Amino acid sequence: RNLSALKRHRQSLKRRLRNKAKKSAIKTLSKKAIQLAQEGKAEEALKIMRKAESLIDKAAKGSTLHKNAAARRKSRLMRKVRQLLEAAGAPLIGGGLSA
Amino acid sequence: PKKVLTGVVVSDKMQKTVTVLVERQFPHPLYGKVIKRSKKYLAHDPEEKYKLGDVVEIIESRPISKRKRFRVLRLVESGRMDLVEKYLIRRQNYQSLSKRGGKA
Amino acid sequence: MVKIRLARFGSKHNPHYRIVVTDARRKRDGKYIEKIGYYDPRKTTPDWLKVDVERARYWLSVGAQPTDTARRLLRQAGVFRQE
Amino acid sequence: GRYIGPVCRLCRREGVKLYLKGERCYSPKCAMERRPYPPGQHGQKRARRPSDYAVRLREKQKLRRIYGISERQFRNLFEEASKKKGVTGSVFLGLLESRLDNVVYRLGFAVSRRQARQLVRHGHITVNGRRVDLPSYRVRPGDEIAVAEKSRNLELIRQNLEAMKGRKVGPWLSLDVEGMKGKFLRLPDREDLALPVNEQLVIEFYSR
RNA sequence: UGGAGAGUUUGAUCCUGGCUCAGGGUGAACGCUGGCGGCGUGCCUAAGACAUGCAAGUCGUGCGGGCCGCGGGGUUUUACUCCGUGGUCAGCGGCGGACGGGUGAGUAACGCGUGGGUGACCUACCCGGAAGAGGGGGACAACCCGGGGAAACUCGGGCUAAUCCCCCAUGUGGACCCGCCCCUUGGGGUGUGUCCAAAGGGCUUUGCCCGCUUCCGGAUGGGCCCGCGUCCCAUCAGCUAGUUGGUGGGGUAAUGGCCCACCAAGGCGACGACGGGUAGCCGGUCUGAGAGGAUGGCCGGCCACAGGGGCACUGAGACACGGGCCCCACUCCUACGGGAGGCAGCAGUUAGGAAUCUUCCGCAAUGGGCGCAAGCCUGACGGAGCGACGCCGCUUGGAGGAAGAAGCCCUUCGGGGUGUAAACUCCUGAACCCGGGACGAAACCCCCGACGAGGGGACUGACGGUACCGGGGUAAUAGCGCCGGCCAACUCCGUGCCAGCAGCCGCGGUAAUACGGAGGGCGCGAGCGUUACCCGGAUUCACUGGGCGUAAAGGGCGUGUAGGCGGCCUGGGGCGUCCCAUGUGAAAGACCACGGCUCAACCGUGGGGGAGCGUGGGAUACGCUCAGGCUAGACG
RNA sequence: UACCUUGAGGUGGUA
RNA sequence: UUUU
Ligand SMILES: [Mg+2]
Ligand SMILES: [Mg+2]
Ligand SMILES: [Mg+2]
Ligand SMILES: [Mg+2]
Ligand SMILES: [Mg+2]
Ligand SMILES: [Mg+2]
Ligand SMILES: [Mg+2]
Ligand SMILES: [Mg+2]
Ligand SMILES: [Mg+2]
Ligand SMILES: [Mg+2]
Ligand SMILES: [Mg+2]
Ligand SMILES: [Mg+2]
Ligand SMILES: [Mg+2]
Ligand SMILES: [Mg+2]
Ligand SMILES: [Mg+2]
Ligand SMILES: [Mg+2]
Ligand SMILES: [Mg+2]
Ligand SMILES: [Mg+2]
Ligand SMILES: [Mg+2]
Ligand SMILES: [Mg+2]
Ligand SMILES: [Mg+2]
Ligand SMILES: [Mg+2]
Ligand SMILES: [Mg+2]
Ligand SMILES: [Mg+2]
Ligand SMILES: [Mg+2]
Ligand SMILES: [Mg+2]
Ligand SMILES: [Mg+2]
Ligand SMILES: [Mg+2]
Ligand SMILES: [Mg+2]
Ligand SMILES: [Mg+2]
Ligand SMILES: [Mg+2]
Ligand SMILES: [Mg+2]
Ligand SMILES: [Mg+2]
Ligand SMILES: [Mg+2]
Ligand SMILES: [Mg+2]
Ligand SMILES: [Mg+2]
Ligand SMILES: [Mg+2]
Ligand SMILES: [Mg+2]
Ligand SMILES: [Mg+2]
Ligand SMILES: [Mg+2]
Ligand SMILES: [Mg+2]
Ligand SMILES: [Mg+2]
Ligand SMILES: [Mg+2]
Ligand SMILES: [Mg+2]
Ligand SMILES: [Mg+2]
Ligand SMILES: [Mg+2]
Ligand SMILES: [Mg+2]
Ligand SMILES: [Mg+2]
Ligand SMILES: [Mg+2]
Ligand SMILES: [Mg+2]
Ligand SMILES: [Mg+2]
Ligand SMILES: [Mg+2]
Ligand SMILES: [Mg+2]
Ligand SMILES: [Mg+2]
Ligand SMILES: [Mg+2]
Ligand SMILES: [Mg+2]
Ligand SMILES: [Mg+2]
Ligand SMILES: [Mg+2]
Ligand SMILES: [Mg+2]
Ligand SMILES: [Mg+2]
Ligand SMILES: [Mg+2]
Ligand SMILES: [Mg+2]
Ligand SMILES: [Mg+2]
Ligand SMILES: [Mg+2]
Ligand SMILES: [Mg+2]
Ligand SMILES: [Mg+2]
Ligand SMILES: [Mg+2]
Ligand SMILES: [Mg+2]
Ligand SMILES: [Mg+2]
Ligand SMILES: [Mg+2]
Ligand SMILES: [Mg+2]
Ligand SMILES: [Mg+2]
Ligand SMILES: [Mg+2]
Ligand SMILES: [Mg+2]
Ligand SMILES: [Mg+2]
Ligand SMILES: [Mg+2]
Ligand SMILES: [Mg+2]
Ligand SMILES: [Mg+2]
Ligand SMILES: [Zn+2]
Repeated sequence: RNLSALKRHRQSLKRRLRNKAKKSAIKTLSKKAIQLAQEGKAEEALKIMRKAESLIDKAAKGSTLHKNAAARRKSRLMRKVRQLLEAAGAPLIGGGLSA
Repeated sequence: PKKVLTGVVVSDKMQKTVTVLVERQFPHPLYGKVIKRSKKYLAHDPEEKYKLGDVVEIIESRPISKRKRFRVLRLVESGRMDLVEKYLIRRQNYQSLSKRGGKA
Repeated sequence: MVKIRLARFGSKHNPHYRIVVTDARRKRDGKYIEKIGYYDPRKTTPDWLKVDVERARYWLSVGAQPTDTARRLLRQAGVFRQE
Repeated sequence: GRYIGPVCRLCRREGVKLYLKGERCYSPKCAMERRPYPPGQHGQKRARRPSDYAVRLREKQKLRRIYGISERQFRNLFEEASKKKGVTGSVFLGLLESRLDNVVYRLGFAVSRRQARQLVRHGHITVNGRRVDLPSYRVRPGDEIAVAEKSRNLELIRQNLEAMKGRKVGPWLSLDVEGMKGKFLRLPDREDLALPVNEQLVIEFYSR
C-alpha cells in the first residue's frame, strides 16, 4: 500500500481551500458593487468595482481563475455597473470605467 | 468553406427562426437511378426577414442554439408555395396512415 | 513537446529504426508526425543511415528535441556541422 | 521429408521413365524397361478410360514427381509462376529448373536429383563462393554453382565430374569440369527443356 | 491478365427448383500421429471472483528539520555552544502521476469515417522575438508538547524555511468598459479611465549555467460545430416539455435548452420519427472474374470503460485504472463503535468452457518521467519459456543392387503382387562432441576547442557462450485420410436389412470394389483427418445478373394521394452529368522492383495506382430548372 | 430361439 | 402383405 501521492491529495486540499477563499471575495465584492450601482451610489459603487477588478486579475495571476475567465468577470461587472448607473449615476471616481 | 445550401422556407411559426426544406439529388450507390432526398434546416432569421415560400440560401454558422446552426445568407426568389404545398400535403398525407389511413 | 527519435520497425533480432518527428507522448511505434530518415544499427547494407538534413533542420528550428541517439545519428549525417 | 521409398514404382504408375536414379535408369533395368505396367496387384489388367480429372492429376504428378518437390512447395512455385508476368506454364518450368538441387543435377555434379539434393544439404556445394545447403535455393542468372574445395577430393565427386568430361550440357548452362564449377547462364527457355510433361494440363489441374 | 463445374425428382425426356460436393480462409478446437529451427501467434466463454510479488516516480543545484556517526572551534576545565562533514527517514516545495499498459462492457451516436468550419476556443514542457525581476510582510508541515481510537487514523497547543502565500512598486506589455477607424459574427488598430507581473538557486564567482515574470508568435496536442456515409424488425407509426424557438442571465477556454427565469407554441416523422434487437468504428482482413458478400483477432488511428451508480476537487490538461467523496453489492479486519479493498497492468490462481502459456531474464537497445549531471524509476519495451496454433525452411539418407529372398496377398496352380523394396557393398553424414565466438553500442559523460561546430577519450550488453565459423563424427522419427458414383485408388475373407456405413445419391435381407479385416492402391507428409464458422460454386435476392398463362409468383375491380416516369422547336441558367488543375486520401497492409538474414517465411528501401470529398476554371449533348413556341399525346 | 414359406421379411402354421 |  502507501503510495506517496496522497501528498498530491493533501496539497489539492490546501489549494482547494485557497481558491475557494479567493473566489468568494470576488463574488462578494462584485455583488456589492452591482448593488451600490443599482442604487445610484456612483462614487463608491465604482470604488468597489475597482477592488473586484483587482481581485479578479489577481486571482488570474496563479491558477485560481486564470484565463479569459478573469476577463469575463471583469467584463460582465463593468457591463452591469455602467449600465445600472443609468439611473442618473454619472461616473465620479471613474475608478475603472473609461467614459 | 462554411457550407452553403438552398431551400424553401416551409415554416414561419418561430421567433427569429425559419425551417428551410433543402432538397438534394444523387445517384443510388447500387441502383444508379438518380434519387432525390431532402432535409429541413432551422436557420436563423434575426430580423424575421424571410417568409413562407422564399427560396433562400443557408450558410453554415456558429451555433445559435440547439437544433439551429445556419443563418439565412440571402433571398434567391420570393413567393412560391407550389413547393410549400408539396411539403404541406406530404405531411397531411401522414394524416392517418396509422391505425386508420391518411387522406387522398 | 515534439521530438526527433527512433521508431522500431525491423523484426525480432532484425531491428530497423526510423528517425522520426513525433509528439513525445505517443507510442514509440505509433502515429508519427513525419519520417525524416532511417537507420540500421547492424549496417547490414552500405546504406544503413539516411537523414534529410533539410527537414531535420526544419524541425530542430521549431522545438523538436532529439533523443541522444537520434541527436548522434543526426550529427553523423551532417545535421549540425557548420564549418 | 521428400518421399523416400520405392521410386522406380512412380516411374511405373506414371507409365514413363522418370530419372530418379541417374545410372541404372539407363541400364536394362529401370523396370520401365521391361515391366511397364503400374505397381500393385492390378497393374496388368486392362485400364479403364481415365477421367479428364485423372489425366491432369497424373500429369501434375509426373512433372512434380520429377523434381522430387513436395506438393506444398510445388504448389507455391506454381502460384508464384501464375502471379508473375509471362506465360505461366513456361515460367513455372523455369522456376523449377532454378532450384539449386536441380542445377547441381543439370551440371552433373550429381547423378540424380535426390543425390544432388543430399550434396547440397551436406554442404558440398557452393554458390558464388559461400556454400549453400538449401535444395530449394533459387539460382539467379550469372551465379557460379560449384563444389567446395574441401569436397573436390571425394570419390563420388570424382567419378561424377569425371564422367562429365567430354559430355555436353544444357545451353542455358556452362561447365568447367576441371574447375568443378559451372554457371547458370539463362532461365531455360521452354524449348530448351524436353520434359515428358504437357504443362498446359498442369495449369488446368490447378484451375479446377 | 480475368469467370470450369458435378451428384440427386423420371421407365425415359426437357424445364423449373431445393439439397449436396469439389476451392479458399480461421486467434480454433477434437482424434490418431509427432524430429529440428526461424518468424509470428495464443481466454473467442464469466466486463466473473481474485492469494502473492512487481507494474510511477524523481529532484539536496527550491527549503527547514529528526535520528545515528565522525572532525574542528569559543575555556584553565565544566556546563553550554559554533562550524564542517557521512549515513538515514520522511516533511514542505516542484515536475511527472491525464503518457505509457489493459479491456470492449456500454454506444446505432457527430461514436466512427470522409471533407470542411472555429470572427466561438484552450494547449504544461520545446523553439523564436520583446521586456523585466526594486521593497516589504505572512503562514503551515517537519520538529516539540498534550489528548482521543482496538484499528485506520485523529483533535488541540507552540516553533520554523523556501522557487510556499500575500501587500506595495516598476507597465515592455496585456486584460476590461466607453468612443472612433479598418475589418466583418467575438478579427485588427487606436484614445482616455481602471486593473495585472516575478524566485530564486549553482558555480570552472563581476560572469556563465539552471530557473522566475509579462507579452507576441511558432510547433505539437486538443475542445466545440457542420455536409455526407454507417446493421436487423413496420407483427414498433405516430413521438416530444427543456420539448422547438425567443429575450435576459448563469456556466466554460469556447458556441449551444448545456442550465435557469421569463415569453412564444413550437420541433420530429413513411426520404421511416418513436420503440425493440444486435453491435465499439476504421486503416484493413477473408472470399470473389468483378460487382459484391463476410469480418474488424494481431498491428496502427479514433472512441468508451476501470466492481455497479452518481460527484466534484487539484491541475495546462482528469471528472482522473494503480487520486478523493457518497450510495450499492461482495471480501477482509473488528474491543461491534468503526475501519480496509477493487489485476479490463505483467505473471499467476480459481470458476466457466471444446479451448488459450511463464508467479521467467534484462534495462544492454529503442522509448518515456524526473534530474545541470552522475543517475534513479520504467512487467512500456528488448529477449527467453511453454503450445505443430499458423507460415516458411530442413531431416528420417544418396548410388549400386535378382527376370527377382523370405513372409504376407492373389491364383485359370503355369504364375501374378508387395519389389530395387529389403538383405548386402560403397559414399555422404542430421544428431552429438572439441575449439573459437558476434553484430545489435555509441552516445550521455570527460578532455581540447567558446559547455557551439569539429576532434579526442572512457563506460556499457538480458538475449549468450546463443547465432555464425573451423575440426571431429553416427544410416539416424512416419504417420493420417481415403479407394460405389461425384472423386485419384480393387481384390480375397468375414458378416447376412445383422453388425454397421453414410457429405449428397445410397450400401447391408449368403458372390457386398459401399459393413469389419487383410493384401494391394490413390492422396498428402510432421502431419493428416474431424467438427464449427465465413466467402465461393449460387444469375439460388439476379446492380453487374432472375423472374410471375400451366413450375413459386398479377393485387377481385375501380377511383385516386404521395411518389416514379415525360411529346416537338428555341433561348437563359449550369443543379445532375462530363473535363482540366489543385488540395486531401497517415503508417502498416496489398501490388512492382531492388536489397538484408546461406533460402524462404520475416524484414528493409524505393516506385506506382487509387474511389470519395474540398477548391478554382471550363463544356452544354442528355437529365433538371426558368422563359417562349408548337400540335402528332391528352382533353373538349 | 428352430423348421414350414419367402429372395429376405411381416403375419400365420407346426414345439 | 414390408422391402428389391
Ligand atoms: Mg513528490
Ligand atoms: Mg503467369
Ligand atoms: Mg415427380
Ligand atoms: Mg430413378
Ligand atoms: Mg411419365
Ligand atoms: Mg440442380
Ligand atoms: Mg517462438
Ligand atoms: Mg510469446
Ligand atoms: Mg475477453
Ligand atoms: Mg477470467
Ligand atoms: Mg472484474
Ligand atoms: Mg540530514
Ligand atoms: Mg527525500
Ligand atoms: Mg463494445
Ligand atoms: Mg436502438
Ligand atoms: Mg463529421
Ligand atoms: Mg474530420
Ligand atoms: Mg480544431
Ligand atoms: Mg521562450
Ligand atoms: Mg497551530
Ligand atoms: Mg502599459
Ligand atoms: Mg506602452
Ligand atoms: Mg501591482
Ligand atoms: Mg510564486
Ligand atoms: Mg495550434
Ligand atoms: Mg431505431
Ligand atoms: Mg457489446
Ligand atoms: Mg458471384
Ligand atoms: Mg488495433
Ligand atoms: Mg465507475
Ligand atoms: Mg465505484
Ligand atoms: Mg501540472
Ligand atoms: Mg481548475
Ligand atoms: Mg489516475
Ligand atoms: Mg475517479
Ligand atoms: Mg474518464
Ligand atoms: Mg489495479
Ligand atoms: Mg493478469
Ligand atoms: Mg472445466
Ligand atoms: Mg532502459
Ligand atoms: Mg533512456
Ligand atoms: Mg520498483
Ligand atoms: Mg515483450
Ligand atoms: Mg516374393
Ligand atoms: Mg514372389
Ligand atoms: Mg536405396
Ligand atoms: Mg559497434
Ligand atoms: Mg547509461
Ligand atoms: Mg563536442
Ligand atoms: Mg476413380
Ligand atoms: Mg455393397
Ligand atoms: Mg461376401
Ligand atoms: Mg466409400
Ligand atoms: Mg472395406
Ligand atoms: Mg513443413
Ligand atoms: Mg456457401
Ligand atoms: Mg451471389
Ligand atoms: Mg437459398
Ligand atoms: Mg436485375
Ligand atoms: Mg428463377
Ligand atoms: Mg396447380
Ligand atoms: Mg401457380
Ligand atoms: Mg386480374
Ligand atoms: Mg390470385
Ligand atoms: Mg401524380
Ligand atoms: Mg423531356
Ligand atoms: Mg440551354
Ligand atoms: Mg435548356
Ligand atoms: Mg454544374
Ligand atoms: Mg483526387
Ligand atoms: Mg497508405
Ligand atoms: Mg536476398
Ligand atoms: Mg513500404
Ligand atoms: Mg468545381
Ligand atoms: Mg451555355
Ligand atoms: Mg412549354
Ligand atoms: Mg434371414
Ligand atoms: Mg428393406
Ligand atoms: Zn527408374
